[PDB]
Amino acid sequence: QLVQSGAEVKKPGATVKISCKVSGYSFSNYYIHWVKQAPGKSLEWIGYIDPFNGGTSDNLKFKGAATLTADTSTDTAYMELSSLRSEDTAVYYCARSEYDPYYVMDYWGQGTTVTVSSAS
Amino acid sequence: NLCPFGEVFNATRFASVYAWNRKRISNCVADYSVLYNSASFSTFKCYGVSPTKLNDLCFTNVYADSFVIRGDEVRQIAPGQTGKIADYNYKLPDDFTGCVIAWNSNNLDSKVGGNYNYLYRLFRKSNLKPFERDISTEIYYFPLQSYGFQPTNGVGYQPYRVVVLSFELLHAPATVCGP
Amino acid sequence: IVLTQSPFQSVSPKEKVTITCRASQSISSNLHWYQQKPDQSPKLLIKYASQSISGIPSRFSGSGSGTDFTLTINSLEAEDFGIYFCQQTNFWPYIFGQGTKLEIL
Repeated sequence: QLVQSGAEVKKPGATVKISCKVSGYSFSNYYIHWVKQAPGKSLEWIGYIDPFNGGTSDNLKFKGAATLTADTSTDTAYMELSSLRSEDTAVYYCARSEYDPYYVMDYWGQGTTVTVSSAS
Repeated sequence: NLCPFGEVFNATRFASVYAWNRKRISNCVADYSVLYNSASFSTFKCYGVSPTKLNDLCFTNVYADSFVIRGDEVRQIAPGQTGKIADYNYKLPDDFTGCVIAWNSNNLDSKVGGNYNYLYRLFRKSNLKPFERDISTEIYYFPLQSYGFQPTNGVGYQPYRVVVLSFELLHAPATVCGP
Repeated sequence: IVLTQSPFQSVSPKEKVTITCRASQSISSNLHWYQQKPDQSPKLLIKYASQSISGIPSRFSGSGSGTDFTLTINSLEAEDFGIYFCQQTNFWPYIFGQGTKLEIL
């Protein structure tokens, strides 16, 4: 099971970091996908991190500098999204992944919206 | 100018896991944008740098490598692993900055009955150190056994051509990364 | 690797209702399919487009050839339908088609 942070809202221009903690198996030996879920629209893949190395195969489609880091101490992955902006007020999901090319996202985080407005 | 990534990605043949195509490269400008607009691989896992970032970062030398593995076995290629390919045939250095590409090889490296020309090195007197190459068949028998590449086998036992990059700006000069 | 499977669904329930994953030129044997519920983190239903993972009632089967695949929800009721997304594979940006919402009488 995966656990995200709560729902959040921010300003344009700056950045944000979100997290996801894991339970029930060997974290360090299982990928973690990060997937954006649009506002009232379809899906879009944004990347994934291996827990053990910076296996940050990063879809280009949006280059908002969507950096992935992680930590095997607390068993928590961090998604550092930069250039917060209109196209980003969506629900991001960590996701459990196969360790190599059997990729499937079946176990997820709660899903967290990152709203973008003109102010708080 | 450029320098031809084609001859490793867009080539025809493939080198083995112990005899793998090592290729230092430099004095270039490289359109990684081509690597992106290909959209043909299976995995493009990039360590220590993000694909957009390796574009706009200094590169002195490269260490491109071309070979093949059996599908599942691509899991072995990562810092800190064990297995035939993971240790007894190669090892990903732990001071790394380059990054890895891999994809199926069905209608190039497979056929009915399968292919045999690819040979691993199943044993070794020494698990190949980071990036080293024991192109012999030393005893531990000669351990180089082939892999079957069948359309009906497991997909993790389908053949996957791997091409690795390994960057090195130790103190060597400029002339890479393009723009 | 663009996918355009099925805009949405409108059909009497309990029928063998098909959603047609029309894959682009890229014929990738692998795939996946996930069930989404309103404001609910979806879950993958069809693994590899042919194998069943543990915990799925057999109401919806998955199949297909080469590029073009399909998911036939057999005898679906008013208890199960939501959105159903298709999940591409090996081709590097693992794109997800615009999904299959399921509405029924």
